[PDB]
Amino acid sequence: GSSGSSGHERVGNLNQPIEVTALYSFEGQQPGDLNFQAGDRITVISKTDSHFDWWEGKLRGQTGIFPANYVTMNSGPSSG
Repeated sequence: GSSGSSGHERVGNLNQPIEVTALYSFEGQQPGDLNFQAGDRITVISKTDSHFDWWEGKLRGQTGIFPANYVTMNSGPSSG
């Protein structure tokens, strides 16, 4: 419960996370990674402006890092 030194004071405004669909299955070799399967939607909480990099999302009430190349950005009608 009790905390020491923590906060969210950093550049970048995130009013809401992003939703991505795992294009392929993945198995986090480390405990800090994330475990998902082709189709499982991952809640992107902290990602970068690069597709060739690992992002941080949330799945099945979990959190970990994973390659963005294993997911895709799915959004509704941009014009409609």
